[PDB]
Amino acid sequence: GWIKGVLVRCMLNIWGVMLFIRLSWIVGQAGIGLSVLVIMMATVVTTITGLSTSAIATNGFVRGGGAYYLISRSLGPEFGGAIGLIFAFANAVAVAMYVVGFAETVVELLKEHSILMIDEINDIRIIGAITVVILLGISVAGMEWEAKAQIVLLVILLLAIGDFVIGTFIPLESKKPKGFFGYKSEIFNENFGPDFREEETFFSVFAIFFPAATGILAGANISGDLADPQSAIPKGTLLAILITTLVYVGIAVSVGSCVVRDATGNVNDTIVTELTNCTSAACKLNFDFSSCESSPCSYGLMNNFQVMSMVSGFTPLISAGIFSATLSSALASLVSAPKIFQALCKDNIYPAFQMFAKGYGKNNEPLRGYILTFLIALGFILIAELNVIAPIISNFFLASYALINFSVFHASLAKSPGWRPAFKYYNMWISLLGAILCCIVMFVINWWAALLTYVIVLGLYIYVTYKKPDVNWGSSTQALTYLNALQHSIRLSGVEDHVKNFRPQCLVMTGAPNSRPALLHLVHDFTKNVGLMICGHVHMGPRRQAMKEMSIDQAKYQRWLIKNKMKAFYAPVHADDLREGAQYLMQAAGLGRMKPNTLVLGFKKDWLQADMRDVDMYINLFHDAFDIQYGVVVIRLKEGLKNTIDVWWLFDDGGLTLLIPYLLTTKKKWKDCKIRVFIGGKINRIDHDRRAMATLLSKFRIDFSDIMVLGDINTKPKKENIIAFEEIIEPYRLHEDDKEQDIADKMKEDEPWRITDNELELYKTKTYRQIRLNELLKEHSSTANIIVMSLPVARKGAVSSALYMAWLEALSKDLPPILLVRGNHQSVL
Amino acid sequence: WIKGVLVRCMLNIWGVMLFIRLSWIVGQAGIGLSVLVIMMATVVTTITGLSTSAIATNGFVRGGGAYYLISRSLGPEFGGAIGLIFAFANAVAVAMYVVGFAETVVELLKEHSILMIDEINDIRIIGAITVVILLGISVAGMEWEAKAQIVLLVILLLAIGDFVIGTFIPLESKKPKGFFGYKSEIFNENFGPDFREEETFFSVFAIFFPAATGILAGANISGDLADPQSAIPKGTLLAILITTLVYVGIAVSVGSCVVRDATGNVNDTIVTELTNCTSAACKLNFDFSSCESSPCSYGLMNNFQVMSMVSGFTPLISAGIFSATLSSALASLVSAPKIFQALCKDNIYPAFQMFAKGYGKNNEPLRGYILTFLIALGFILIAELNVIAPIISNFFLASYALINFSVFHASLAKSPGWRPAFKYYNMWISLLGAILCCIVMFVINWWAALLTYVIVLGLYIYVTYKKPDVNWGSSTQALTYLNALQHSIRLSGVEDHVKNFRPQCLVMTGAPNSRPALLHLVHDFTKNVGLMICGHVHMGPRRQAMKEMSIDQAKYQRWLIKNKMKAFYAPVHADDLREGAQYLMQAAGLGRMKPNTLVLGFKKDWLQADMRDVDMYINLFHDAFDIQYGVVVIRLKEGLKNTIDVWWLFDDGGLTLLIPYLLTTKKKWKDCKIRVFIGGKINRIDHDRRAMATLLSKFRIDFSDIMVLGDINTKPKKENIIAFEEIIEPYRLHEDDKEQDIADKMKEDEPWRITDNELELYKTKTYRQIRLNELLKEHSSTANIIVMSLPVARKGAVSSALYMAWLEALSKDLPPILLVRGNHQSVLTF
Ligand SMILES: NS(=O)(=O)c1cc(C(=O)O)c(NCc2ccco2)cc1Cl
Ligand SMILES: NS(=O)(=O)c1cc(C(=O)O)c(NCc2ccco2)cc1Cl
Repeated sequence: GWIKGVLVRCMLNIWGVMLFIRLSWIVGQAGIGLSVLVIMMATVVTTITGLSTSAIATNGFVRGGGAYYLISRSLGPEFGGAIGLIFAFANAVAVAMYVVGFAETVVELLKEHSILMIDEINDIRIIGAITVVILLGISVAGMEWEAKAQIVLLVILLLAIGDFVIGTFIPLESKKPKGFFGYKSEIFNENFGPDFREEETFFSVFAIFFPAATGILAGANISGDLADPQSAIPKGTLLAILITTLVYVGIAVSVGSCVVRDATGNVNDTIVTELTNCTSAACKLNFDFSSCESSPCSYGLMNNFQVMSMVSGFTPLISAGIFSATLSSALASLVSAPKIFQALCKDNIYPAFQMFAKGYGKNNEPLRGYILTFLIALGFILIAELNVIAPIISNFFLASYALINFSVFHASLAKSPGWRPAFKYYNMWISLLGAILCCIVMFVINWWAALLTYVIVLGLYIYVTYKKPDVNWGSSTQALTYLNALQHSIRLSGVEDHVKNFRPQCLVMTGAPNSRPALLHLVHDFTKNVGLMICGHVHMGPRRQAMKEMSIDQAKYQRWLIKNKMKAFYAPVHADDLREGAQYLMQAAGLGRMKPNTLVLGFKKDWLQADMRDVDMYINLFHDAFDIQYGVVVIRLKEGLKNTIDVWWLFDDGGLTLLIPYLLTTKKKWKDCKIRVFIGGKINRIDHDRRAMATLLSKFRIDFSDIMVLGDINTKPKKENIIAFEEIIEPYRLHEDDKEQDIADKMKEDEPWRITDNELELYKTKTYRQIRLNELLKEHSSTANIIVMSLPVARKGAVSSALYMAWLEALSKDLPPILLVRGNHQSVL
Repeated sequence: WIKGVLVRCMLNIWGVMLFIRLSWIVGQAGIGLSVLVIMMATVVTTITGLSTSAIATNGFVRGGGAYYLISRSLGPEFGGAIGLIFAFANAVAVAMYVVGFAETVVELLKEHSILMIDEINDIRIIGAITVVILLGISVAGMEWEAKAQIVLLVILLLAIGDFVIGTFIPLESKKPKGFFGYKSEIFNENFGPDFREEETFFSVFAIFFPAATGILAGANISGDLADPQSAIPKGTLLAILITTLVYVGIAVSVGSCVVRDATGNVNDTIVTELTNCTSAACKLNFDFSSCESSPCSYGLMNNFQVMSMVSGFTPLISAGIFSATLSSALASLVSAPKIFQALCKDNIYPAFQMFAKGYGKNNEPLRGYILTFLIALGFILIAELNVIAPIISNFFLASYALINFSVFHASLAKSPGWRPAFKYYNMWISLLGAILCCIVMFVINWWAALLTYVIVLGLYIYVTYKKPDVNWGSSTQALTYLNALQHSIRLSGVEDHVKNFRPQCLVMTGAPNSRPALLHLVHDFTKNVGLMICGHVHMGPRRQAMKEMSIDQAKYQRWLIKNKMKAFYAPVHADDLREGAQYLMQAAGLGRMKPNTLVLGFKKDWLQADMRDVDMYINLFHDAFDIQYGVVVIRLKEGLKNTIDVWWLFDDGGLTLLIPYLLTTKKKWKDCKIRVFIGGKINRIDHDRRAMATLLSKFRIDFSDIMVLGDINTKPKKENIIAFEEIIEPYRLHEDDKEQDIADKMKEDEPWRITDNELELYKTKTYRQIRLNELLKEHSSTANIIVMSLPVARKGAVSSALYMAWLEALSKDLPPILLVRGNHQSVLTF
């Protein structure tokens, strides 16, 4: 069955080098009891990882054939990328262990057949060379043949285990010079002793052993897609762990009972009565032990690593059994690691490794990953000591396992996704303790490599927390990000005080985001990572086809706006005219705390050639903005496209107009600019005004250059400027005094935005003032980047729309990019 | 200014070990190794000081306290962790310095005639007495600290100057001990390391570290200066510099006077003749007897207070020792409990809220005092200062590494509240310092470092989710606020295409406090799959609208936070209900987080209600349909086996099925047992059965049963029909029964009247909408939630009264009933 397929592949993954190659040395180095405790602790850590993989696998939705795919969809890329990289590296380097064990077994065979190879130590590497160069071909070719031969090759392992357990119980005379005795309880008593260690310790042998009981993840998740892969696989993996554990415990007990720790291949040593001091622990026979305290026995349990091969019955078959085991485990590792690495490369988490996504094979099967794994595997083959290779393999596998356990616990604690484990056996604390014990056992063994590994993990944490990925949650798992944003906004709704932070938000009413790009850039400069600005577009069109064009325009403008990286959300509405859409955006747009409070408008430079009722619409838009207590911002900027950023604070307004330049300075674009504040005041009072204004300026900490308090206000500008203003308002001046009263009343009633004569004499001083400030701006702030000035206003209906726009024309007439502002009454800080 | 922080750092750093253990350190590690230890500890301290200066510069000019400075700069997590670790570290540092005082006193008593007990017990008793006297003084001692600090620094500098003068002054009587006049050969001999008693370089570094610690108290103890932003760095770092200089200005100097092995007796004096002199001692006059064989009385290895012996007129250096010990004791003992009280105040850790209260002449945490004094007096149990030091060294290293890594995390993550505003600061350098601190901790007392790592990991795990989800505790909203901002871009920047349909509903109920049952029920299936926007329209004068508008917003936000709903209360002002609903449905939401369906609690008791209200209510349905929203209504009874009856009768895009599926995936409705009713005429049952089965398999409902009814579209019982006719009787326009003129001017009098022609036209529709009521009554008498496809009609074709009466008849007297209709776009989208 499919569960039988997962179980057979997990049997194949777990049963590698240490089924027979090294387990003799472990059982002889510490003892039967200590070895069994090693098996138990390795089973504990492996089963904690199995529970974590069950928890991630049993998520509601199932997709993807890769292990990295499942770990990345189930939990965010923050841990997913690190787990993928670490496990890919570990699985790539496990090939080294498996093939070097293969080569050592071949060497053991060839020592008896061939008298001596030219370079025995390097013979392991020269054999590993042919093994890897043929294993790459086996991995890239005949995948279906390998899948069909899975069962055939694992039958070899089952036959080998049966062979050895058949051999161990029965006594035999064929292996008489060597250490072969059958289940003698004296052997158990004399081998249970922990005090067998030679240059190695308990945790060292645990570290060397650990590769045997690891690899469950590759069996579970490399397949990814099969019959019922979401729920039924984890039960197969837990049963896999149980079966492998029982096999290892039983085989360890049998080996410890059978073989003596030190056996010399000699016919002698058979003493009729050696009850005196019983130099041999098996004092009854003593066939094979003598003078091995001085000259150690060659064929002993701890001395001979492959004693189980020769001492078991029908020894030719067992060698082929290990051969199949190691080649199978190596090929599984060599096919599993590169695909994980390619999945990680396809994810844009690590652009430095982006070049590895090649897919040279027609049916995927990446080749560059194979080449990289080839290189690293051979480089690790360059070590001929398996007892030395094992600590690194255990190091990286333990790193990956601890990272998996901690990531699963993190998902359980911080519930951002739909992280609902369907396996009741999972518990967050159990996985946490598993991760802690994994980290501790990591520290204990080969501490320097452990510290290097923690440094690497912390470096990946740095790299991910800075460069955030955009592949997986961007496609088919945007729900994770949606829940992220929703939970963060709900958290935001928790805050209860608003007085501390004014925190400007800019609802920008540009016609379209692509239109007036300079305006968008400028407004984004002083509102970026300090507040959200919303590009509001009041769409015009028929009702029937409204929503479709809404959607298409929203998509197009959002793509354009993210291309020219902005922090803006395109919010379109439908309304009969601009004012209604503005009302919609002002009163309803925004959620909880992220609600716009300042209304940004581009100056209507084409008001002269446009219908005034739309300009009247514009001024009514200003007045509606003031009613809801918004801060009005107007930008006039020459669309046809380094010293200072001048400020012209005149009226108290609010704290917003002095706040705008500050945020401009910190963006590194206006960093090399100096704020030259201008504030009006009395001629007798500049010094007092200078100190009084410097107090507030220091409070705003905008590091003012100076405060050129001036008294040129309330002055007739000149003959020509008033002439120009008269020319500006001439097409709309209403000559009631010159014309008949009846016709003047008719013109007023049919059309109300005329500038009545009384309006001119009522507001003559205001017009003089506005022209005065215009000419002062021309004289002083001509060579400045971004002028800031308090926005002139008037009571609703007290001033006609035409004259109000005339004032805004006069003030911002010939200046560089200017930024008129009038905030609300409340102070910003 | 300078005197505010430079003096405090001078008097803090130069604690007890400079005056006793530094000479022993030079004994264990050679002059080169001693200087290497000095520079390494100085690098740690300088990196910590630079990080502290960056913290001070960031955020704002002034803060309530160092705890609050760190809290503003980063937030609750790192600030609370640093505060707790540093408070514990100062609590045990009090123990260190008082043990130093105790050992000096007991050594003096050894010099003195009488002895009370053996050495370890004398330390215990005298240290306890001094700790309780320090209790008496320290509880109220802020008035004289400003005057006392300068005098104590003067005394300490007098002691240091006395040592310097005594270094160049030899004397023949004291020459048997390690007392010589700046001889070069002894300096050469002392250059080489001599590590004895199984003491090693990093172990000596471990003991030494607390001597070069205490800079953080420069800003922690008090600000209150003319320029707190500028005064804190320029002092503290400066202090560190001279500290190291004085340390090295002592270190090599020590090696210039004192021999590594000496004995007091003058008898063992070599005769001036050609002798072997393996040791440099008999170079001058003194053979000794190779004191490595037998433990000698003095010689920088057995007389710790050797610096007291060298300086002429040793009472002054002894008094300097007293001054340094007491000064560092007061500094740390005032620093720690204030931090602990601040941690209680910020409410990051609810388990310790009982310790916030304080009282006295000025409110101070006497509880925090008593607990720190108790635990410190517990730590006095170990009377060996060499044993004491490594634990405090580990805590200081943990605190400094945590501070440096906190600065790095603020700088790297582009923290919204972070701004370096410092001339010479590099986040990479802070990382390097913190990392080296981590390895150094792991090197010394590996189990203790493991314990600290476990504690900090547990605190991090506690403060990641358990605290913030309920209440993070920080008073600076910005560090949260701005964060959410970018996440919204993360939601808007992702191209969702069309495969991102989720239930995002706004519940158009004016008063959230009223009708909480509907809010809880809709939040039940909107808890973790979408946003709930309890929109609220307000009608009133524009003059006072805004103020009361915000008042209502705040009050109802408090109410929704008091209960457990994940809902944003976004209210608007409008002329009437329809305009406000239009405002919400057109502009509410930002990015892709926009409402998609319009929950409307049924207008129960509409009988007494005016007809204009009902007209606007039905026009809300029509507007929602026009603007491509899903309409869901609910008739929960306001008084507020197990099965949820889903009557999928009209293909609405799967919403009618999706909603109960969301209900099931929750704790409350785990026992759901959905029963799916379908409508179909007489035909093969298998067609409908398998079609509905595969449709449910698509959306993963996992039906308990699928059942089909053929009794729809049949004539209902006569009593029910006449009951409905009497229901619609007050609004019925019997135009046929009455005269034509009356009906006419009544119709142009009120457009909502229902002509009998409407009843004739939709007689079969009313028959369906009442027969379905009878069927759901007899079949589904008991049911948790009855989710039913919502009837629809042409806009304006039927008078709103008749449409609303249809909706009322379909839910006449029922358990929780939930009518649903959606846009035909959620085709297996979820
Ligand atoms: N600043 S303006 O008067 O020239 C202006 C101008 C426009 C504009 O029409 O471009 C605009 N958008 C409304 C719109 C209609 C159709 C598409 O967008 C808003 C404004 Cl404030
Ligand atoms: N769900 S409902 O039709 O019965 C309804 C019910 C209410 C309601 O709570 O009365 C409501 N609030 C309007 C309001 C008036 C004053 C303040 O808010 C709106 C609606 Cl749509």
